[PDB]
Amino acid sequence: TLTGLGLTASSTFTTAAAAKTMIGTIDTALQTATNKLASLGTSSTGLDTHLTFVG
Amino acid sequence: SATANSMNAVKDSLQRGQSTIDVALAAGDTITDLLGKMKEKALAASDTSLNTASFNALKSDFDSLRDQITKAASNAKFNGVSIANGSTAKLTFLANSDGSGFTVTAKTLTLTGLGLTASSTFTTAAAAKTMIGTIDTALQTATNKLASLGTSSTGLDTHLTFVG
Amino acid sequence: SATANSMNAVKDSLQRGQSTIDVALAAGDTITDLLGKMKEKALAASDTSLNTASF
Amino acid sequence: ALNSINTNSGALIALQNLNSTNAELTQVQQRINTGKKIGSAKDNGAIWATAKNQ
Amino acid sequence: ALNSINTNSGALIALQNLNSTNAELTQVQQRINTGKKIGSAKDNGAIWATAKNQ
Amino acid sequence: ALNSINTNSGALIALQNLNSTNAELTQVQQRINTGKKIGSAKDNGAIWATAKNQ
Amino acid sequence: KLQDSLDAGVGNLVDADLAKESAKLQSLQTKQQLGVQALSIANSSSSAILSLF
Amino acid sequence: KLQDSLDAGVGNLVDADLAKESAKLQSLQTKQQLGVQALSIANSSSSAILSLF
Repeated sequence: TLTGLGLTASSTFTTAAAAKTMIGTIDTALQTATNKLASLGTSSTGLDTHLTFVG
Repeated sequence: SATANSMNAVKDSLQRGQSTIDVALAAGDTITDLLGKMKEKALAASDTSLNTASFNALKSDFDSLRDQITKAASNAKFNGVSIANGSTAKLTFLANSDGSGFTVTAKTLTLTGLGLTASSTFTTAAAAKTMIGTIDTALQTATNKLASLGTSSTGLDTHLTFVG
Repeated sequence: SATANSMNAVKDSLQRGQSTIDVALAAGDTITDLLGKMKEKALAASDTSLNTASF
Repeated sequence: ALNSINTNSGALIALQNLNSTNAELTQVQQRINTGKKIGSAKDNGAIWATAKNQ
Repeated sequence: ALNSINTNSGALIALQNLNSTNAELTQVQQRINTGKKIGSAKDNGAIWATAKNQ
Repeated sequence: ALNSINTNSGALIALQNLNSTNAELTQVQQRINTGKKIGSAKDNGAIWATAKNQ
Repeated sequence: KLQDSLDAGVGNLVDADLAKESAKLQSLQTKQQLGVQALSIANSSSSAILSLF
Repeated sequence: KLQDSLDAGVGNLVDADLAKESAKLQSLQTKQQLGVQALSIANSSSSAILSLF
C-alpha cells in the first residue's frame, strides 16, 4: 500500500521544486517495492520446493 | 528353526535403514540445489560494477536460501530418527540373529556440518569473493557425504539379499 | 564378464580426454586470432613513415 | 513386501520422475511463451528487481 | 527332503530367481524413466558426486 | 552420450556455428550501414585514434 | 544512445535464448512419453500374482 | 563454449543409452513371465503325493 512505499495518500507536487523532490521520492518507492516483490517470489519458490519434499 | 524365524527381525531392520537413507538423500538433493544457487548469488555479488541496490538484492536472496537450507536439513527425519540432521553420531542396524550390527556413520547436512554458520553472509564485494570459495567447499563436502550415504544404502540392500 | 564391465570406466576415460582436448582447441582458436592481430600491429609499426603517436 | 498387492513402490518412484518431467516441460513452455528466462519474480528475484528498475 | 510336504526347496529357489528378475526390471524401468544410468547417489556415489559438482 | 534424451551435444555445436554466422552478418551490416570498416574504437583502436586526430 | 543501451542491458539480463529452448522442448516431450510408458509398465506389475493361484 | 563442454561432460557421465535399455526391457519382460511359469510349476509339486494314497 502507499504507506508501505513511503508515499502518503495525500501526496502531490504543487510546484516544480516539489516535483524535483518527487522524482527521488518515487524512485525510492519503486526500489523498495521491487525488493518486496522479489522477497515474495523467493518465499514462493521455497514453498514449492518444500511441497516436493513433503511429497 | 528359531534362528530362521529371527531372520525376519533382521530384514525389518535393514529395510528401516534404507528408508532413513532415502529421506536423507531427498533432503540432500534439496540442499545441493540451494547451494548451487547460493554460489551463483555470491559469484554475481563479487562483481564491483554492481550498484548498491543490486548488491542488496543479491544479499537478501543469499540469506533467504541460507534459511531454506537449514530448514530442509532439520525437516529430514523418518519416524523420529535421522542420519543427516546431526542429532546422533551413528546408527546401527541388525545383521544376524546374534545381534551383530551393520553400522552407518552419520553424515551431517545442517549448516554447521557444511561449515557455514546460521548467520553467514557477505556485506562487501570482497566478502562475496571469499564466499565463493566457502560455498564451493560446502558443496563439495555435501556431495561427498551424500555419496557415502548412498554406498551405505546399497550395502544394506546387498546384505538384505544375502539374509534372505 | 568382469572385464566386459570394466570397459565402461575405460570409455569414460577416453571421453574425458576428448573433452579436455576440445577446451584446449577452443582456447587455441582464441590465441591464434590474437597472434594474427599482433602480427599486423607489429607490421604496421615497423614502417618508419609513422609519426610518434601512431607508433 | 516384495510381491505385495497393497503397495507398489515402483509406481511411486515412476510417478515422482514423471512429475519432475512435467515441471521441466512447464517451465520450458513458460519461457517459449514469454520469451524471457526471468519472466516473473519467482524465477530470480534479484535479477528481476534489477531489470524492473533499469 | 525328496517328497516332503512341509518344505518346498524348489519353490524357494524359483522365488529367489523371480525376485532377481523383478529387481533387474525395476532398475531398467528407473533408467528409462529418468533417462540417466546414474540417477542418484545409490547408482554410483563417486561418479554421481563428480557430475553434481561439474 | 550417444542416444541420451537429456543431452543433445550436436544441437549445441550447431547453435555455436549459427551464432558465429550471425555475428559475421552483424559486422557486415554495420559496414554497409556506416560505410567504414573502423566505425568505432572497437573495430581497431589504434587506427581509429590516428584517423580521429588526422 | 543511452536509452538504447539501457534497453539492450535489460534484454541481456532477462531474455531467453529460444534456439536452446527448442531442443530442450523436443527432448522433454520424448521424455514425457517415455515416462508414461514406464509408469504403465509399473502399474501392470501385480497381475502376475494371480497366475500362481 | 566452455559451459557447453561442461554440460556435455556431465551428459557423458550420467546419461543412459536408451536403445540398449529398450532391448533389455523386452528381454526382461519375457524372462519375468517365464519365471512366473516356473514358479507355478514348482508350487504344484506336492500334488503328486496325494495320488499315492
